[PDB]
Amino acid sequence: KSYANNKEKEVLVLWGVHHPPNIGDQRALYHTENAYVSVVSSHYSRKFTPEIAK
Amino acid sequence: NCSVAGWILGNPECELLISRESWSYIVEKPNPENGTCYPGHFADYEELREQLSSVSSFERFEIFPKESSWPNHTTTGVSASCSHNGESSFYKNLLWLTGKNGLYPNLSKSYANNKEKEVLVLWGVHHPPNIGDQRALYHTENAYVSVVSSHYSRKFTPEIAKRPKVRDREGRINYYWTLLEPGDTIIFEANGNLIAPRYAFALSRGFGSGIINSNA
Amino acid sequence: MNTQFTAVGKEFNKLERRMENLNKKVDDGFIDIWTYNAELLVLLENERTLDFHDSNVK
Amino acid sequence: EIVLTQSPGTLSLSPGERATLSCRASQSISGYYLTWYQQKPGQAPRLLIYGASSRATGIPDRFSGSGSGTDFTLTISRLEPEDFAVYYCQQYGISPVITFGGGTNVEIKGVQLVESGGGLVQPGGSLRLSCAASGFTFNIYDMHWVRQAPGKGLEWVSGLTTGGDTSYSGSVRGRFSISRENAKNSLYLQMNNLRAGDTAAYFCVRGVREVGATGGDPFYYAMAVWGQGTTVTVSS
Ligand SMILES: *[C@@H]1O[C@H](CO)[C@@H](O[C@@H]2O[C@H](CO)[C@@H](O[C@@H]3O[C@H](CO)[C@@H](O)[C@H](O)[C@@H]3O)[C@H](O)[C@H]2NC(C)=O)[C@H](O)[C@H]1NC(C)=O
Ligand SMILES: *[C@@H]1O[C@H](CO)[C@@H](O[C@@H]2O[C@H](CO)[C@@H](O)[C@H](O)[C@H]2NC(C)=O)[C@H](O)[C@H]1NC(C)=O
Ligand SMILES: *[C@@H]1O[C@H](CO)[C@@H](O)[C@H](O)[C@H]1NC(C)=O
Ligand SMILES: *[C@@H]1O[C@H](CO)[C@@H](O)[C@H](O)[C@H]1NC(C)=O
Repeated sequence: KSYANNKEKEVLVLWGVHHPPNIGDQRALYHTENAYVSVVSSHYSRKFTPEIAK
Repeated sequence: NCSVAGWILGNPECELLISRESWSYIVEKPNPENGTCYPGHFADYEELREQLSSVSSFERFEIFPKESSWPNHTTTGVSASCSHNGESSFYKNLLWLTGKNGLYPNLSKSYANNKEKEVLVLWGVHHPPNIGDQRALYHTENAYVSVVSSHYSRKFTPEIAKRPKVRDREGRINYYWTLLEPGDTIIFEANGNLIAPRYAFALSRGFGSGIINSNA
Repeated sequence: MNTQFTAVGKEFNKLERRMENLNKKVDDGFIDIWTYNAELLVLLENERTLDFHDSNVK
Repeated sequence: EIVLTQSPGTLSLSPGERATLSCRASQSISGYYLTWYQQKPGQAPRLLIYGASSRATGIPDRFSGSGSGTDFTLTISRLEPEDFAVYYCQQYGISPVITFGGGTNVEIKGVQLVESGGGLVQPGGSLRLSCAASGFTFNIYDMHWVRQAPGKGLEWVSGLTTGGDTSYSGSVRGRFSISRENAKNSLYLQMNNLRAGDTAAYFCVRGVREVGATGGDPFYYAMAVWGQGTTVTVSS
């Protein structure tokens, strides 16, 4: 998914990256032990691939 | 009219001016016209400007000649936004690489200084706007690059990201650079999605000179 | 004064507003301090110049 | 670039039949490197197959090929009288030189370009052609001019990449001269010192996406699309 500005003002955006405390949440909710996110822009971009950490 | 990007990289609309070996200070305008014809992030723009604030020695050489560096990857492709008098081109100092009729092998190459001066090197990381380019050119949906040194090292594993039209381009190549000292080495490793060096910038440091935006 | 072979300016991204607003405050701090010290120096030195002349004629 | 060898230049076969055609070269030449065409006499060429396996747009699923290295092959699953046609074998040299197989007739037993200027001149003389573009961005693709004598093996006169690196044949070079205009969306071919070898039909041809542009365009190392061509002749 995506979005660009029509308002012509500057914009401030937040998001988050999930780190479960156990794996059964990971498989049950999302059904991948794999994680891969890519939040992308012109200037900024970054990816995320976390694991469980107790 | 040029940007620092258009100056350093080899934009054909920017005069390269290898004869300019050193100078007093840098002159720009505030709103430089010619940024990168194929857009892309250019990380640490600030840092490279400050490093190129000054000159004691500076020049251009051929770290990896286009001839004979890359037989096993087709080298000669360019793009049309990067152009010269209405005819397509690509930056002088760098190279695309693609397969030999869809035959991508993967690479490991390197270089260390013999010149005993300091060195400045650039490269790029490919972000297509569609996957058919990825499979067709390089034949891996996987991306993995590793640009390696003693001090600096980093890897890259990108995906497709559908960006909007900017200079008739949705694709991007993010540009990445470093200094490199005498004695030290660089390695490039990759499964493609690269911009490689043709020419690299030999230099000594400078001190105290700097940068201007001005229309006078 | 000692004037170095200087390069004044810098520039930054928007992910280093710390360094931006800092370097603003830093530079403006210096500028104001030179301004204040210098201005008081011109006023006082011209005052002492008047006193120098006045004393010499006296 | 290397000489090819089609197999056969004509064949005669019945309905409900396969057809094996083998185009093979001097050297072993790596196989995302060829593309395969058809043409009806009176019609311009049409694209079918590329890289010895894979299949173009607007298609059945009957023509299918294989082979590698020196010997490339296009096979055919079914024959039909609508297929009555000469099929061609066109390869992109690493010396950037298209080379051509000499056409292969199937006999069945019981967006666009536009050319400009084709016609007659005196031999030893001078004439120019142009082409003009419609409904795309003539910026991108790698262009080729082509010739075809009537009912003969083709010959590749010339082509040019958008970075200005030319390729002619050593016999034709110097006598022909090209020039390109993207802002105009048009192409030019000034020509001089013309003899009866030039007595033939010609074609303007749009090729290959260079590296980079916006679109829903893939690329091959095949053609993109042809033009309808035009006749050129010397006489007196
Ligand atoms: C160096 O800078 C010049 C000046 O900005 C660039 O030329 C200008 O590029 C813009 C890009 O938007 C041109 O506008 C575009 O025109 C095309 C038609 O050609 C159209 O498809 C776009 O929608 C847009 O309207 C502008 O006309 C052009 N002007 C001139 C005088 O060239 C140039 O591209 C830059 N070159 C490099 C190598 O960076
Ligand atoms: C810098 O940018 C200006 C844009 O103002 C360019 O000006 C053009 O100059 C050409 C002749 O050289 C004219 O045909 C155009 O009509 C001008 N356009 C405008 C908007 O002024 C100028 O050429 C550029 N110079 C360099 C060295 O790149
Ligand atoms: C290309 O691959 C062949 C493999 O047989 C090898 O002989 C040759 O040295 C390679 N060249 C490069 C530039 O990797
Ligand atoms: C290319 O990468 C794949 C990925 O596993 C590897 O198997 C292969 O050996 C690599 N080839 C070279 C020449 O590095």
